[PDB]
Amino acid sequence: SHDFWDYQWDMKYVTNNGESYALYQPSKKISVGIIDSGIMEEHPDLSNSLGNYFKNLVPKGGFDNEEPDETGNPSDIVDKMGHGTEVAGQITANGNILGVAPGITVNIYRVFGENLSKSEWVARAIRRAADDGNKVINISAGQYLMISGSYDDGTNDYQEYLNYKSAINYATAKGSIVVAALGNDSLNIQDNQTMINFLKRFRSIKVPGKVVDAPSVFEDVIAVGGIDGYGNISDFSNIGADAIYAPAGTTANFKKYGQDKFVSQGYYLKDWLFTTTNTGWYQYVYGNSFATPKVSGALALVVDKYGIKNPNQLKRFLLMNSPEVNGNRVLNIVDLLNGKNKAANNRNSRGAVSVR
Repeated sequence: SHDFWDYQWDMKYVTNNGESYALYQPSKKISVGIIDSGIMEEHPDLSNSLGNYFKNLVPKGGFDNEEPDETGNPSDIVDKMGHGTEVAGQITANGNILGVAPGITVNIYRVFGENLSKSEWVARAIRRAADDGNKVINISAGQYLMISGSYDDGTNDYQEYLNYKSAINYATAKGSIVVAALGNDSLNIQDNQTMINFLKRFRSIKVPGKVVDAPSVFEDVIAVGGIDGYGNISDFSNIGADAIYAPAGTTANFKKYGQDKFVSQGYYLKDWLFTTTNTGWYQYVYGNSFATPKVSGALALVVDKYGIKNPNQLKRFLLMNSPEVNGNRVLNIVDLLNGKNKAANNRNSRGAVSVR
């Protein structure tokens, strides 16, 4: 039935080795809107999960006209990268691998072509996903914004921040919750000097100001970081005191041993996670982009099971029913379902949204 379940250490971790699946089966009324690189609709583990709502938000020419292949056709949600298909599998795969919520409806909002994205596109996608009735919206992508102080040009990134804020407020008004990946840069988001030092590698800063990891920073958003198979924060994961963590894997052994040994000695089997990709088959991946959908799918199960209509109530419920490992709240779907407690230009250039 599920040939590759045994490879899914990360799914076993959050489901109590499959226990959660038997506890609840979602209706067709709930969906997750996936704001990402699109999807391979014909993937055998995913095709039966596809909902009826979708939109391509990538403009003609893609990221600042570097992508002549991007047409701007609003119906073109094909995944050219793999990332969106990999994220989707974590939510809803129902076949050779299992997502957290197998077969739950997913609707697809494409904001990447083959490289980078823009907050303008992501904000439009958030609004569209909310308008289409997706009560949970997954954003496995982000960017750092310096929202005070100034770059050499005298400005900062506050306008982009405000544009996200408006979109998120709108989603909230519509009754949707947004779940977003923390970055994979090993940054404690509360340590501003360290974030400034990071930005100085990629930007020209004149007067340092407050740096945020957006859109995960917003109070109403559920920020998701990564743990490895030991339950420790992933080496690559940013750290947020108000985040929840779920399995994202680790690059610690890759970095120590190098690619040849990483592969030949099988480190990837436990260090990286096995998911659906746009070949029609599978790939090992890592990153907070793959923790985020575990939380999104779990939240969608809760929304459906308990008929939770208030997103404010929903976040409170999640945090109260997520156990602590080493001082960090981690996703546990059995606990959540049981609900014991009732409620040069670069990837980090200004304006560049990147996958996590």
